[PDB]
Amino acid sequence: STQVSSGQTYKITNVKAGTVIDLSGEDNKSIIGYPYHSGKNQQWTFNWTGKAWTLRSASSGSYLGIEGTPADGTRLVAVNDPFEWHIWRDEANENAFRIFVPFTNYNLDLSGYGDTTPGTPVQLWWTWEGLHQTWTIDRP
Ligand SMILES: OC[C@H]1O[C@@H](O)[C@H](O)[C@@H](O)[C@H]1O
Repeated sequence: STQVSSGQTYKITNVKAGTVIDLSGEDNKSIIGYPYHSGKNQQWTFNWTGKAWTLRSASSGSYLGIEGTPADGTRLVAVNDPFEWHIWRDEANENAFRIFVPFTNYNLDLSGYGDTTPGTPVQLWWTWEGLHQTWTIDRP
């Protein structure tokens, strides 16, 4: 297994689609599912703040975050300030994780029920059993 460790850098792979969380090279802002090609924009440095994880783009130094109120369909975006996440192991595949906005029922969701199309947005969605809401955190 791969330990998630503060100060280490990982790729984050959708269990259903097999694409990774990718900071779009089109705008350096939008967070999308894209096939892994060892891009620095596909690599995220994890830091434990004492209470939560922050995920920093290896390419841009922006953090993985959101803007405005968590809801179904809230887009993930690059943000300037560290944004705190909580991770919980999944029930269907216990080597995988669900990644939540703290104190909410909203977790990362690869949109369109895990569409494999490159560029598919990564968003928040209310937690439910679909495997497109589950992610492995892997060595780059
Ligand atoms: O169109 C989006 C794509 O842009 C490319 O430049 C980048 O290498 C990919 O990882 C992906 O972000």
